[PDB]
Amino acid sequence: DKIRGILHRTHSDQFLVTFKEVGRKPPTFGDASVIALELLNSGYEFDEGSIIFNRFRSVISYKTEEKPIFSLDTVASAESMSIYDDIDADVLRNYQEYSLANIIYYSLK
Amino acid sequence: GQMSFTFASPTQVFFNGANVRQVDVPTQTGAFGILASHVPTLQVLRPGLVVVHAEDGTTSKYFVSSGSVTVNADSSVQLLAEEAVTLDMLDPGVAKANLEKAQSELLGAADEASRAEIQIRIEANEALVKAL
Amino acid sequence: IDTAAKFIGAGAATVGVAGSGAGIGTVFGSMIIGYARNPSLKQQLFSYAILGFALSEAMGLFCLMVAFLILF
Amino acid sequence: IDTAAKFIGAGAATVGVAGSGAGIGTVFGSMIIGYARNPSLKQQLFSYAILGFALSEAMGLFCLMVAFLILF
Amino acid sequence: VAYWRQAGLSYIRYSQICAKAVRDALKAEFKANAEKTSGSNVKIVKVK
Repeated sequence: DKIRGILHRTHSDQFLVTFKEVGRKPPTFGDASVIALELLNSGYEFDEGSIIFNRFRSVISYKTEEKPIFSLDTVASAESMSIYDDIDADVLRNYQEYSLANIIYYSLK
Repeated sequence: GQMSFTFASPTQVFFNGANVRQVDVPTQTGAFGILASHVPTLQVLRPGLVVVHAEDGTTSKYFVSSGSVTVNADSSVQLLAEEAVTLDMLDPGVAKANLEKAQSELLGAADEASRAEIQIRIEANEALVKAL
Repeated sequence: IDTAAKFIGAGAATVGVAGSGAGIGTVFGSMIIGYARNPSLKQQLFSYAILGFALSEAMGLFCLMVAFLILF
Repeated sequence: IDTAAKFIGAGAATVGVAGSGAGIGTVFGSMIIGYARNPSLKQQLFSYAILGFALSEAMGLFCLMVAFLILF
Repeated sequence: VAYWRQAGLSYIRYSQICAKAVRDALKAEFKANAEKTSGSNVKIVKVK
């Protein structure tokens, strides 16, 4: 809720969905599979994104970092992926989607 | 040879970063052995066992619900798992009646989305009964 | 009757070029199934078919030249 | 009459080289889909390619020596 | 491609079921570890 509270007076138009009830109980992996499942029941084809979270350093210090997300199959199939075997375009459809539930779980911890 | 067998779960980290010889991967398009210069493939998994082979006397037994492989360019395979459950904590008595349950509910599906879903449920429930 | 064996001898001797018929149907079909998985044709992928075409062709025209040299 | 049986069997033997023309096609055909996955070519791919080539030849060439044995 | 494809389902939908189908098959001693996951914590509210 607290991100949407700050960014509803200037960025009130670029909102796909919002969530609630995060972190009152301890966060888990099944919690990252509700964010990543309702993100597909939206129609929005997305081809580049990122997530922003606080990387825990110490008891006093935290560092806000960013990490990139490659989500279209076009950018996911490039020159480094020339050696890479049996996965198809339909399998790279499957593999990158589990990474979306994964990389939200790394930022829920 | 020179293979960091990574394998984990969100709850508890399993065999991690250790030089283990041979791994079984339960996958749609079958199971394939990882032999020491295996060709890199990013395939995701189906329900089934992983019987992982080391020099420590005998092999271990596990069970992956829905996993993913990312074997890289060098000799480094990383396996993931949502539920890398141990087998012995499973109860056979309630587990059999689920398989006859869902097939009895196949023709109660008036839509086309759930009719694939009950086909998913019997496939997940057939996966354990050959295992046990 | 001497020319009668000159004609029926080259009749079966050119059946050996049929072996370069069905043997070339694979090595040009294997550059179909193994091209899409890896687009690097201008490297040694096309070059190992031309070696695979010509040296499979060399046993085709050799069993043609028997049918000339048996007859003359 | 002696030339009648000689000139047929020399053509009847050299259909044996047709089967070598078939088996030589796969060896430069499977190496196409063998190397297409795994570009480790300068290693034992090509060394297993040349051994496969010169071994199917020796089931085609061995009839050919027997093929010239019929004529002489 | 399989029967879940050309039907309207995906892999994350596949992973939620064959997790629960395993996790309901457990003995009644490790039931709380099926509650350790407990994906029903996050809620969804829409803009409209």
